Amino acid sequence: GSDGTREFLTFEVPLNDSGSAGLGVSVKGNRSKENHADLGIFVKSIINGGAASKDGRLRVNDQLIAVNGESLLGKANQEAMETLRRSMSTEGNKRGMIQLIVARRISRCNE
Amino acid sequence: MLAELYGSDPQEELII
Repeated sequence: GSDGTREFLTFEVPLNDSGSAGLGVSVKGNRSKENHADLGIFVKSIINGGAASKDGRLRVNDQLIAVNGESLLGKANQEAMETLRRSMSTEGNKRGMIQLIVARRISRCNE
Repeated sequence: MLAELYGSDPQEELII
């Protein structure tokens, strides 16, 4: 029974091609204007010149779940950004490689 | 060229 399920893919990005950007992804958060609640953080543009792009090969409009093991699935967009900024850098250069858990919604409208 | 989406949002983007 698999139709409209969402899968979590984990990309591990070493801080090698880092400096060009951190990972080289652009993310943004959106809010449901109807639900008056955040939809979470989604990828908007991949920077083709960053380790996450090179190694991970992630996509646009994917939904960011967790970063370096720390999850943002549950906290608001502005909260999430703080968690990201802090963990992507502070724990990123700490681990040496940064772990990104992103979610893929099985739907045809996906890029 | 104007009026894209609908809402007072500057699109909160974060680049990693």
